[PDB]
Amino acid sequence: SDVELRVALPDGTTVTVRVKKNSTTDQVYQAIAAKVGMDSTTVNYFALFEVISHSFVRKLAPNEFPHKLYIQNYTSAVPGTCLTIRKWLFTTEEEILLNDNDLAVTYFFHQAVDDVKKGYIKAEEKSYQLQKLYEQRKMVMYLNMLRTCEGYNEIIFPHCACDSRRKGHVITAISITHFKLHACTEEGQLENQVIAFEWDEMQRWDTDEEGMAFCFEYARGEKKPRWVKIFTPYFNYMHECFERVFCELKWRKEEY
Amino acid sequence: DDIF
Repeated sequence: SDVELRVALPDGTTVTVRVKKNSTTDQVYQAIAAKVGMDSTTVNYFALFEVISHSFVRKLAPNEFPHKLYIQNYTSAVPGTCLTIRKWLFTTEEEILLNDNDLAVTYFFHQAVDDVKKGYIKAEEKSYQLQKLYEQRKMVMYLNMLRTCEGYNEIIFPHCACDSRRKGHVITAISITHFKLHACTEEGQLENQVIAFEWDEMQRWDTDEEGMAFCFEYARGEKKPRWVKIFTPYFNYMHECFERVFCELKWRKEEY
Repeated sequence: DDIF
């Protein structure tokens, strides 16, 4: 049938692609990557996401149909589209290897600036020095500095209920270094406690479609393995994050 | 119970 799809890019522009109506996310993604000029190396570093809210975007699963999501969230107004291209990478050294690829650097740079604006990357103490690199468009230098801040390449999920808290919610934060749960109220106001699970402690993990839950079983210190249920509507994205983190850990090619 |  062939239909139109608009997708937002990290530099704040959008691209339009013609695709078959029933294209799945990877087919749309490859059509976009070719159109914007990604090569065989760079294409592995980005993915298709849906804008859920101002503060959260969720990765499209392989069995989704991006045209369905597009039409369903479409209006005559709406600043663009709910589909967006974002980086999909937890290991920051792999992206340092791309400092000589203009496309990658540009996309990494624009998404990082927006991720600072939104609070994901805690860059406050060097806000001025980053701002002058931003002003001079010293993109690699800006990124080389920013990659040393807290929250670079961390996925933060919206607060939700957890079966291992009597009262209150958790905000989960997934990075290459560990899986973190931040305690907060049922409103989403940060309490002040943080549990940090090492990936080595992770025994198994799973989803519960019926119960709308992501589950993980951890073994800590010396105690018996235990299951924790996080009641997030984004259990499939969370599950994809675990799969991706262990993949990047196996293929880690650096001691630092 | 609570891990928190």
